[PDB]
Amino acid sequence: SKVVSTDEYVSRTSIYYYAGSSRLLAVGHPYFSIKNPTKLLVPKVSGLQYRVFRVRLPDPNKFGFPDTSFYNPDTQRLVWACVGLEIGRGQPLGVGISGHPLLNKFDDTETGNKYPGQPGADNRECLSMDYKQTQLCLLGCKPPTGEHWGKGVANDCPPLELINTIIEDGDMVDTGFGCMDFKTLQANKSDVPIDICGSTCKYPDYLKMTSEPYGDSLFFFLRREQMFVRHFFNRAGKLGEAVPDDLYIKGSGTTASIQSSAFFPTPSGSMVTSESQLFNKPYWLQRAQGHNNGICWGNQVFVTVVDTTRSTNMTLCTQVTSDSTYKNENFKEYIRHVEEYDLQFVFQLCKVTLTAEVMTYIHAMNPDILEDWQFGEDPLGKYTFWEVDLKEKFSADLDQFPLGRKFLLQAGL
Amino acid sequence: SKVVSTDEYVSRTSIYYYAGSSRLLAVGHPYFSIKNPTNAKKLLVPKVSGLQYRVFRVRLPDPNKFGFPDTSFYNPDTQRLVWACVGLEIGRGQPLGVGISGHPLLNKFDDTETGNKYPGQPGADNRECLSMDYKQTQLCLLGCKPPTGEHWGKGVASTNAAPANDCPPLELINTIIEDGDMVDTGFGCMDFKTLQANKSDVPIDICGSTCKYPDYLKMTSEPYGDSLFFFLRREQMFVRHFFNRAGKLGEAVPDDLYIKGSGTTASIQSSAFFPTPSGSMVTSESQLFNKPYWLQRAQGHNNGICWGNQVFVTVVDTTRSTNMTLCTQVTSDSTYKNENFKEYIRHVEEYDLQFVFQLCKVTLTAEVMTYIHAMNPDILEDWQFGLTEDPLGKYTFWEVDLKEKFSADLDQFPLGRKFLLQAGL
Amino acid sequence: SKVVSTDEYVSRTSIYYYAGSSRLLAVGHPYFSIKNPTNAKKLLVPKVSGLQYRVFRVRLPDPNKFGFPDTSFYNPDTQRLVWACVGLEIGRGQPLGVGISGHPLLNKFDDTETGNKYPGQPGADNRECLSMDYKQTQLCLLGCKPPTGEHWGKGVASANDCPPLELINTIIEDGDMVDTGFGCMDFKTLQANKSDVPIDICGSTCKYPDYLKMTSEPYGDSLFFFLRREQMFVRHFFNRAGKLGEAVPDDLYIKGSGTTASIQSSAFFPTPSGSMVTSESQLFNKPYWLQRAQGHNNGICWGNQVFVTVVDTTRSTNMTLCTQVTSDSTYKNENFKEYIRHVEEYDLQFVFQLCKVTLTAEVMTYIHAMNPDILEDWQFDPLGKYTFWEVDLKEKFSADLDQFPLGRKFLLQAGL
Amino acid sequence: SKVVSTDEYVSRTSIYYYAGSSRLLAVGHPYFSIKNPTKLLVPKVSGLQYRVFRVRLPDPNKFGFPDTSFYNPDTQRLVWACVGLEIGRGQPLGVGISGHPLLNKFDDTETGNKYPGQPGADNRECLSMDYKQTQLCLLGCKPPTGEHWGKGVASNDCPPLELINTIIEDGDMVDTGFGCMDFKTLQANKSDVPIDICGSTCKYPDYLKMTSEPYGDSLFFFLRREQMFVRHFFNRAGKLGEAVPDDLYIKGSGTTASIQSSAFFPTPSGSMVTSESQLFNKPYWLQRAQGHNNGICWGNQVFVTVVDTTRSTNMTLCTQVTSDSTYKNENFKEYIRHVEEYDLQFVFQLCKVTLTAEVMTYIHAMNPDILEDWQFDPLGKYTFWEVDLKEKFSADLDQFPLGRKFLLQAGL
Repeated sequence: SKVVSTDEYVSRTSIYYYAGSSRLLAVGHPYFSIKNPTKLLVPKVSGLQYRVFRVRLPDPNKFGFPDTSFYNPDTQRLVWACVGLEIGRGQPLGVGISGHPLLNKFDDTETGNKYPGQPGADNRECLSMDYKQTQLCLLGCKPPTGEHWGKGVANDCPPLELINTIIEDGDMVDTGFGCMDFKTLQANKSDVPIDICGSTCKYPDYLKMTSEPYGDSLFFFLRREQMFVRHFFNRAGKLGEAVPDDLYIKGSGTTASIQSSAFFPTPSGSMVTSESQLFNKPYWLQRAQGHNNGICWGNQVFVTVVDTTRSTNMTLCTQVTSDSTYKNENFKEYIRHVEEYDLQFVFQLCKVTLTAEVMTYIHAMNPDILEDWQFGEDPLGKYTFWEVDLKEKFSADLDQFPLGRKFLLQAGL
Repeated sequence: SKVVSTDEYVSRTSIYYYAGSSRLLAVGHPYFSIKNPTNAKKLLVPKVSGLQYRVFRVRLPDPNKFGFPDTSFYNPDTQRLVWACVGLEIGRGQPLGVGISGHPLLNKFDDTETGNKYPGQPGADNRECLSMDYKQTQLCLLGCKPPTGEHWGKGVASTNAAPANDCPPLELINTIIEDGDMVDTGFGCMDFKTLQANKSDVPIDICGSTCKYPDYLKMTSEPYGDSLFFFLRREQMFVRHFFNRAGKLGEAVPDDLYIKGSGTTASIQSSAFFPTPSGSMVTSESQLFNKPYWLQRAQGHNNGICWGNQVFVTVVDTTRSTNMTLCTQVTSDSTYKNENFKEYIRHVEEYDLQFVFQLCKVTLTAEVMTYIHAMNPDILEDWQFGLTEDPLGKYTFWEVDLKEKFSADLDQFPLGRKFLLQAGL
Repeated sequence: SKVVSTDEYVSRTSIYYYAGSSRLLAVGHPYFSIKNPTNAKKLLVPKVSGLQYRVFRVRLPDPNKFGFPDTSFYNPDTQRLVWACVGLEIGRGQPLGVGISGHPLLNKFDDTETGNKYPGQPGADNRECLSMDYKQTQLCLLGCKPPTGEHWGKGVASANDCPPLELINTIIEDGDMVDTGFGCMDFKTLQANKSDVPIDICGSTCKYPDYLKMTSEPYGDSLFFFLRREQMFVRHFFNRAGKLGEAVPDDLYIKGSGTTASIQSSAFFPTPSGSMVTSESQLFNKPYWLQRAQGHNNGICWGNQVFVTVVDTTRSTNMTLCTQVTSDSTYKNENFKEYIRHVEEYDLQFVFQLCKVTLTAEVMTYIHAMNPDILEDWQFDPLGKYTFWEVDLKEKFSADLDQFPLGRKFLLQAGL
Repeated sequence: SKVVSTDEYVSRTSIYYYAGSSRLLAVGHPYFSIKNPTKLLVPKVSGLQYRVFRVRLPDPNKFGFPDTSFYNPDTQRLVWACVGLEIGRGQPLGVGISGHPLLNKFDDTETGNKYPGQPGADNRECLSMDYKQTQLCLLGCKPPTGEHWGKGVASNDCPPLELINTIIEDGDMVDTGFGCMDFKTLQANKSDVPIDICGSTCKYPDYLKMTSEPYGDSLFFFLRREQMFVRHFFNRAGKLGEAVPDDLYIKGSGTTASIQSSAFFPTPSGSMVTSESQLFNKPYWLQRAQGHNNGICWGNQVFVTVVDTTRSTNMTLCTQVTSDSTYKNENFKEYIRHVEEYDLQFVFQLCKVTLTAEVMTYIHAMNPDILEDWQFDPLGKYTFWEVDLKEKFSADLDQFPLGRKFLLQAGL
């Protein structure tokens, strides 16, 4: 049908509630997960992962309100609207490093590699790098949609297909090598560092999400990406598509067999700073750009976050044997990464008058809304999200919490 | 039980006072303290580093025992007095500059920025002498309660059944930030002494220390808001170099992430990478200090009330971390000989705390006493003198005594003059 | 007594005057002065460096003896006149640029940025020829009192050989070295080997303005106002040769053996770098209008003199000069002599406002407490031991403001 | 005399005119000009040169106006006033490189040069660098005045330095990071700076002298933006003319017996060029000048001085001498060329001057040639880029980009 703003059929009340997730912690390995010598022994926790929080809200129609005289349950139903959001972030600012002990890096081509080139059977090197810096935040009542390139269906070069998937908690953000399925498009498992070489890097499909009719994916969003090229390398292996003859004059002797033009850069996120921080500050959802003005259908909200500005990897070191002199054989080296979150919300209570035209519109939009309201199995159960249960976390005492105090000043309340 | 703003039970007066700490100096060694090879537990050269927290415990005179010229502004039978902080400037001397830390035996193996070709040759001891500049940090915290920090330490492991791996379990620990504690430097906020056994993975000024980061989340969400009247912070860093560690790799790369090598690439190289930080450049424009802050409305419920007649000023300033090179001549000669000179390193810190305080009165009604007792009973204990030791003594602070430093002549001091223009008086 | 603003006992008139120093030039060697080899304790080539303080002592004509066209605007029986500074522009010539300092025999041992592998090779003399660009600094101070600086010197000797450090306040003189990235310390007395910092500071003292002390002095005669802009970052990471005076404690490392048996020097030191000079960050060649000072002296130039203190390293370019001793058809190093010279170009511009002071009994008591020399020169030089760049403006005052650049700007600013 | 603003004796009319030079192109070699084995074959065209345009205006007293009833030629004379200016710049942004195949560079002293030093007879190297970035714009009816350091009069072999003021001519070299000096006379070895300045003089605008001149004819207004940093640290070969004093260092021995050269010098770098930092391709409206001449173009001429290193890209050209199936270096010749594209746009306002006895006395004191040309070429020794606009004035302002902008600015 013709989509209308929620402001036309969802009534706002003066009832507000605060809800906080409290400290959220993830501790794990930044490059790979550790399996049980049989489930996960040590999870993969990286600053380059998507954090997709599925925040569960209490059903307002079954909520224990002190006074339920503000609406008529015979003809009306209740729904929460998000009006304030602050994403707390702990831990200091810092930059981590990823790498590969056997990266397919051949020669440094920044100042030039003189002829002749010597390509043996295995010239992989141990190289590491810092990734492209990314901060982003998405808010909606529907999980976010990402885009990435995978191997499609049919030189033998793989066909490229742009694939849309739901971004799950733990998915890898793009790091400077693009949003692609590195497992299926890079067979040697050695062209990108190990924390993505068997993974898929996804980029938010902002274009698709903003153009969807009802606007359930993006109540609003913020994003800040930056990177530059730090080093200039080339690949080892057969060059799949040779340079055409009309683009160069053939060499002779030392320059007879041409060198590999399969170049690749290493990225660098440059500096992280406090002023460029997107987080630890409130966002007030006054007017969404989509038609859904922050209405949390189904009593759930999705907060999607990427934050590489706190990607420091901690070095842990144990001593196996105590000796009076230093021996490398006496110590084991470990790496660990942590993430500290604290989600804060301010919700506004809303009522929906269920006329025949309103029920028809809602049924077109989403039939499950009317069934859950008991009027006219989780399809998202196949996906992985960070569940945040706030059913027992709602409070009407706004000024007893930081974001609630800010909301009272913002709305002048 | 329901926390309310101090604006509801603390009455403001038109009485203002200035107080200044005058020059505060700390001179010492930036990497370690030097102990006395003799009694008694005293220090020859203290550890003074630009990477340290400065936690000042500012003692204020008890206004209930203060010699006021006219005490007709309140009723001591039913009321009590307390100071409220309304103005603060953190003076900083010495020029801007950046210091450097390092380790003569740092566990640095290979440079992996442009790649390290195979094979790698790891002998018994490949430690090198390397140094670096740290992440730049400016921050300042103000409250009537000492600040709370967070860092990672060694926890306890579940040993049932058998050991999963010898990697130490990590636990997030909250402690009070004491004067002299090390700020995070780019290697995280952790207990390096207990989590890095080889004493050689980070420079020596933190390798036997704990780096702490302020638990801003915990401090702002605590109900009464006595820790943070306000705060300012400015952090920046980038990755300068890319290295890897020597020693046994505790957790090997799984097989599905690479195709095994052969010959030169048979023994995989260490993927225990680590960066060196860099705070980039310090500039005058980004300075947090040497400017006044006016505390008009705090975000917490404590609107600058200095309970217990004390204030905590927490400062980190790495923008003046210059380490001075000192050089003595042992033997006089006409030609240069390396053994005729001794090389020393010293670091200095120059502070000057300035405040403007507002006198306040509290009426001890039945409702006020019930509330204050819930919040903090020690407030009512210090007030009570008849009817009808140090809880923080176990911690180390830079004591700043202002009991004899309060002055009512505001226009006679720099911050007092600024306050008069700001408030229009 | 209790200090009050000059606004309470100094009356302003509508009489304004312009004064300009015209072009001021200093030409010399940036690293050291060249003294006379025979028959003289005078200098052939002065030390002129972009890292020096310029402290101008500006002499103003006594307004009480000034040849005014009509002197009926005040009563000489009960009043006295004094100049107040209301406008200032510090003109700077020469293009923006960065100079370089160094030391042919600097105590640099190894580069410790990517690591120095063991073992270390400490011979008898490993000093190297090294150069660097300094921390960038712009600052400007204005007062009727010479500026006060701070630096670290050798203290009172009072269980090791490390010198005790003492914070010293001195008057900043014209030609003193500003801090360059190694701190404000007496390098001649605190670094005996003369080889830890470049030669243009290794036998000098670097001073930093004691802003805290100057702003806290009661009358506020030192800083009518000030501007400052400093920046630097660490460019390189080195360590020192020589005996390590204070060894690393044993609990901070596990001892090595064989190649790593003899521990390396942890006496690290950085080289600074001022990054870029830009037009946007220039403090100079723009006017400053002194409407209300933060101190109690609101720009009143007691003693008919003003001190202008400037540091500007954004024009520290050192020119390379090359002479040909023998003309030859091919290039030979033995035919040329290499010289280095540095120049500084200033142009001080002022707008002064004439003021009168009514000498009542209460005012005379206050002024006498503040400064007794003020009332005696009125009828109603301990600074000779210091070195300043004397700027004589006694014959440079003009009331025709619109005939000069700063004067035209002032007329537009105040709407006159 | 006593100088007064032109607003006091020059009356403004509501008559405005547009004038544009159209495309201005210069193509040449960025390091040196090429002369014939007999004129000029290839001029020296570099992004480090001053462009000084001498703009000729039509004499308004002899201009063909449609209606001349707005003034009395018996008692008045006409003059143009500049009220709008835009300096059009074509070609993309980019940075060029200068160098010297035989530069007097000895050792790299950035991380240290270990002893002993090996100073042979000729240790010059082939080195190149990017220069200090400079954007500047000057406007007046008098050519600009520059400053540079030259050899003074001798009164101990260091040359005496003297500060010299000259008129900046089109083609003069701006300072590049080595100062504003006469490199031909102050650097005898011809190898201390790159070849495009080593036999030239780098000049810097004498802003102080021009702003302090009484009538203010050189600078109606100006804009400037300079930036640079030190990229590398070197030292010079040759005899050290002035040795380090003995009290500043402890004598060496053995390998460190013979001290190394402390004749250090930096290489500059202009860092990055950006669209945001552009001074050009935007209009400047001359509403009130800081000098007393408020944009009055005495003598029917205007001088526009421009420096722009943000388009200093040098193009590499390569010809093929012999066709062969494999690559051989001797079969190709390598050339270097640089280009500059300008487009000067002006908006002029017609003004009338009533020549009373007081006004004529003032004008004659200021400049006697003004009244003589009014009937009521001293600069032939200098080189300028001549811009003839005598046949380029148009009263149809809304037909041109700058003219449309002016109509919006003044609300006309």
